Amino acid sequence: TINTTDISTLNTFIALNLSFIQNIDFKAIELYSSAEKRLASS
Amino acid sequence: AEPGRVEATYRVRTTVNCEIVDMIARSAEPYNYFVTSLGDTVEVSPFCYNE
Repeated sequence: TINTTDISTLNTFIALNLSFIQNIDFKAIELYSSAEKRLASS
Repeated sequence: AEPGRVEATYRVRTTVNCEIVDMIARSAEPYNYFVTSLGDTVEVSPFCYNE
């Protein structure tokens, strides 16, 4: 009598191995700073 | 001068002044006219008679 764990066990799984996607933080941008905006005025 | 002397009507004193100032002027992108820091306005191109 021996344990069943010692016996080699084969597996049949065609693993999907997918790949999710998330967590893309969106920085806020501005083309012109305030300095040139003030300088924009005569 | 303003003498303020004893006259019936008024004095007639007068003076003149030559004023020479330096200031800063700004123009837009088309550069066809511009303005000065003193506030005076003008409708001529700052670029002219220079190529």
